[PDB]
Amino acid sequence: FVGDNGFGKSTILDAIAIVLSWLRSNIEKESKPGTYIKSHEVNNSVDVEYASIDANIKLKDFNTSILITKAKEGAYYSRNNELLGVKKLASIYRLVNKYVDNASLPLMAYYSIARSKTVWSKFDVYDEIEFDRNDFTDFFQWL
Amino acid sequence: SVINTILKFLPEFQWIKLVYGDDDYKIILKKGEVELDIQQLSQGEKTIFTLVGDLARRLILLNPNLSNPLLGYGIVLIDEIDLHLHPQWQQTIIERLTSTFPNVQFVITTHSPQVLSTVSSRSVRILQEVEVDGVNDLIVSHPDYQIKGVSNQDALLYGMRTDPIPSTKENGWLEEYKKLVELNRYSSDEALLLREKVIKHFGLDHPLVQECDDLISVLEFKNKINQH
Amino acid sequence: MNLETCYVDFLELESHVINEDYLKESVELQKLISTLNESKFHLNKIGIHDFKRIRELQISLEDDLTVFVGDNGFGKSTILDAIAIVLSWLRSNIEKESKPGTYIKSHEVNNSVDVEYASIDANIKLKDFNTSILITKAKEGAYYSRNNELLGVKKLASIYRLVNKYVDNASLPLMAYYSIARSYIGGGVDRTKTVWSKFDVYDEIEFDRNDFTDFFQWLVFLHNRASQEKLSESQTTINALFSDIQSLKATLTQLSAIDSTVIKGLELSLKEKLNYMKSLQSGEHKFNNAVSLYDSVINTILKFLPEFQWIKLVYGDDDYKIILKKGEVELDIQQLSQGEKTIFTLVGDLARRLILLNPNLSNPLLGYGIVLIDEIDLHLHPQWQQTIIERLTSTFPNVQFVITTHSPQVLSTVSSRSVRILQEVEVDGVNDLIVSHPDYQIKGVSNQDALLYGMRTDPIPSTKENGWLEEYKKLVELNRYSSDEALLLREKVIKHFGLDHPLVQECDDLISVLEFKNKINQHFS
Amino acid sequence: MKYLSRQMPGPSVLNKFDYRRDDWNSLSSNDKKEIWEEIIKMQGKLCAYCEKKIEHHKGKNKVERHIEHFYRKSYYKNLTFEWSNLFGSCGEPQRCGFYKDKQKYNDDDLIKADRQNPDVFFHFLENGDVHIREGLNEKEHKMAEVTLRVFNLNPSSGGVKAERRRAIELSMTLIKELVGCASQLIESGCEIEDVRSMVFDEFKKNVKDRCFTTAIKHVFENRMP
Ligand SMILES: Nc1ncnc2c1ncn2[C@@H]1O[C@H](COP(=O)(O)OP(=O)(O)OP(=O)(O)O)[C@@H](O)[C@H]1O
Ligand SMILES: [Zn+2]
Repeated sequence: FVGDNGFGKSTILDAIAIVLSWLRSNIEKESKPGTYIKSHEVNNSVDVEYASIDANIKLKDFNTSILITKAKEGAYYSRNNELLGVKKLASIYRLVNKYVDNASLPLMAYYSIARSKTVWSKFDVYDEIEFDRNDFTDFFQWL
Repeated sequence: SVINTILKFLPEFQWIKLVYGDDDYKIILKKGEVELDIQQLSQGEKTIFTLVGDLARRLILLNPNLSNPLLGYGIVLIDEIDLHLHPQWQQTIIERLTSTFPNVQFVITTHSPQVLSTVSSRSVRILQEVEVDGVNDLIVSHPDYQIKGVSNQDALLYGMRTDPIPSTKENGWLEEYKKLVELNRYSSDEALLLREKVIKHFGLDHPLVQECDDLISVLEFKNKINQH
Repeated sequence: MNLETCYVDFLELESHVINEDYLKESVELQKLISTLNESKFHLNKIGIHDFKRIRELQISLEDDLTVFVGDNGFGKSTILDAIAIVLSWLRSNIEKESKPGTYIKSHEVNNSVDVEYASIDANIKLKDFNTSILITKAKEGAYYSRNNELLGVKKLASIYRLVNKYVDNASLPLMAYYSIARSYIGGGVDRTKTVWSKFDVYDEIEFDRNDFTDFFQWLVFLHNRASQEKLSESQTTINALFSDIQSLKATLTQLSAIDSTVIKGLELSLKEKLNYMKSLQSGEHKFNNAVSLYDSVINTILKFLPEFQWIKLVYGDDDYKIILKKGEVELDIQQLSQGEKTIFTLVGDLARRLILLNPNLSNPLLGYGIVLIDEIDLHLHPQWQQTIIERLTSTFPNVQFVITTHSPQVLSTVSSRSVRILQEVEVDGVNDLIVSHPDYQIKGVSNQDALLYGMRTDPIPSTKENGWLEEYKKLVELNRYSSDEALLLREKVIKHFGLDHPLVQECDDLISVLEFKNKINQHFS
Repeated sequence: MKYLSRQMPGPSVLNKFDYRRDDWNSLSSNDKKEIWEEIIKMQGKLCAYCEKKIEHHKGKNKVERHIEHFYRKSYYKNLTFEWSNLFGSCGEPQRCGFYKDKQKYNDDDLIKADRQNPDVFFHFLENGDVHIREGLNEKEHKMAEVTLRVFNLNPSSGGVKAERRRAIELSMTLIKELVGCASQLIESGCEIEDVRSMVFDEFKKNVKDRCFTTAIKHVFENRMP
């Protein structure tokens, strides 16, 4: 993606991170809240009522779609988030890894900007999707 | 596995090891015939080192069954990849990233035109601002040419829609002198006065002056032929 | 009129006359102030010996702008750190006589076997007045000890203290340093001095986090003070303040009789009220309006952000909030991008420092000083890069800048006499640092030539397709282009680039002209 | 701009359309394809106004093109389906059609590529600027002053000027070599006329179907003795 300042380049990446957070939470445990949309992130126009995000994940031929929405002050909203599609995929991964060990899982990572059991013996933390660079001291000590 | 992954990412090094000296301990990297302390590396190399190290660490742990864990699946998002990087580093980061992990999907945003020249035109999106029916909204376009292998300024002009030549005040006399030359008015006193400023700022041997002199000679010969 | 001669003349005249009133109106004091005003402050030379990763180095600094270019492991920020050490001593002596500055700690010395000590040498030039300072530190257990030499710095700081002692509106030099951690500083996440003096700025040299909060408090206080000017309040307000001060004094007297913290707070409030009354008296004597300073700061910030209409302070929820109008939408500070936050904090801090350090100048943005900036091109798109230098050197023309860059676009807008290139050349098996200059003038040339000359790097990538194009070009120029191998290469080139690409068209033109040259020769043979 | 030689009319489905029916959006894709078949033939592969390449030799619908009417629809409604009012323009959102409709202007001071030769008014430069020729009367000077203003063909920097300069500088090698051979011929001693003829016809053969063909032609003829 190429553009100037104030053109929403970071908006797209934050939208995808929002979408992937719910899938990660469902993978860890069924019926777990993800990341909600902040109130200040809604458009400040006069006629806006709600903000919605839609996504599509294609796995070979299997397809799924997830929509997350939030309304600030509009009387009418787009019902609630449609999480039915992602729960089937989460249950598939839970089923495959429950019977047969040493399975495989998809990788999701997000190297953001400045801003600001369970293989924990190694000290690597998988809970946090976000990771920050220019932390060479910590990686040096880990090594 | 982690060390070999880092070595594969940067083939300029021979080996990396931790040495407990008589009093101290440090990590030593060997390239060519010279051994360098890990702390001697610049900021850009440190950033690359920790980025690749974290990616390898996650990939190894997530695929304990595969013989080569570097063939996993996933999606990685990187924002402002060209941060704290010399131009010589920016021209090879994409090829190495796309060759070390060949089964991962990448989403990248960038500001440097040097990175753009190494990316195929089928993976470029440009964000603009247009107004339709009185409402201003964003729009996404695509480059109209092939920008892989082209020079730096061609990539800047086509992939970013920006003027590659600055609009400095010193440039202002250059186009005026050129325009006077093209109108067969180079012998005018105004052109003679302006040439002093231009030749003083740039110099006799500058290539821009040389081409201007070549145009002067060509026009003079044409005028000589026409006069006869 | 040499500065030293007027300095010693005033020194010898001070001892004779004991009355301060005669001294305040003496002719010598007027001469000293007049010759001090046009004395431009600028550093001249610097040298480094066995400091950190640097073995030896000598650098000459321009008086208006200097740019450092080159990649290496020693780090160019070390050079800026050396300058930050030297200027610290100058600030300390101004605050108080013989106040210690910043020493060189033990571990910054080189770890090589054949080193004993580290030294830093600097020189400061003011018209025809030259001073030099050397700071050095030796390793532990060395046979000989080394000490710093602070004669010149102490002498220079004495002039400033002398002038500031008799005149309360003296102007002082500015020193600042913007490291790369300001990216976090300018985030402005959701985390009350009644009077402001020029000594507050001298607390620290490096830009820090608390500066943004001080900027907010200063802006709020300035707007509130300008509100009274807008209301055009008469002298009755001063009478009311005097009555309140008298009541506070009576309360303090009652407190003194038959609570140390309360007494201290009451004394501080009384001093602040007295300062406000003196400000009212200066208002009677007239001064620059707070409205003029308010719009001076607002217009200064708006000069670097052409996409914004206005910035205002809105009082809501028993608090203040900054509102910026972009296009037709009102926005908060926290909703801006990273680039605009960075520019907003940098320019706001510079404007606040310059305004506070020159209370007497009609236009306070014309003071002297030195500013060091690292990584000028952080979070800036190429359009802003080509204009940041011109705006920086046009808003503050009397300040000397030292900048390090990494982008050819920025480098294409600076003169070739202000560019120093650092290169590490291994001679006799030992790496040595050298400094060079660009071969040609680079101001106004395209960014490709600026990359080729100012940085000495190939502006064309080395991809596989480039090898195909180069090989095809060799065959074309070598005149045996008609071959099966060239046909195979050409099919690959057409497949990748396409037939309409300008690069392929250039090769076609080269083929056509070669074919025509023999035809025309045969026609008129 | 370049003079356009309109061929015999080919309105086809346009004739079937009725003024009273109107409904420009009611045209089907088949009619649009038929119109584009003739439009590409007459216009070449270049934009009418900015001469940026519009159709590339055959994955994506690159260089989006929109059909533009020379006159405004509101007040020349009688020419909504007129054959002579059809033109093809690029999709650039800052010039050409998308920029013509955003301003108020006099309709009697516009240059039409199918009526008058643009070469009389304009004169391009090597650096990429546009210079109005001297000696014209008041009305022609006003016409040339306004057409560039409305079409945004003369910006201060960047825009189409940068592209035109790059295109000019890429083709300068051929021009320099051709005049190099010309000089030789002349000096040596050969019928000027002949030389001329050739140096021209061949250049015209080698410059056909290229971006900004008039700017290159103007530069070449300026340096061609
Ligand atoms: N509540 C809001 N309503 C309308 N516009 C908003 C709102 N909050 C932010 N914006 C817009 O967001 C724009 C900046 O968005 P964003 O952070 O994606 O930009 P960017 O330059 O791509 O970012 P980065 O430097 O982080 O990559 C601003 O120009 C501003 O107009
Ligand atoms: Zn066009």
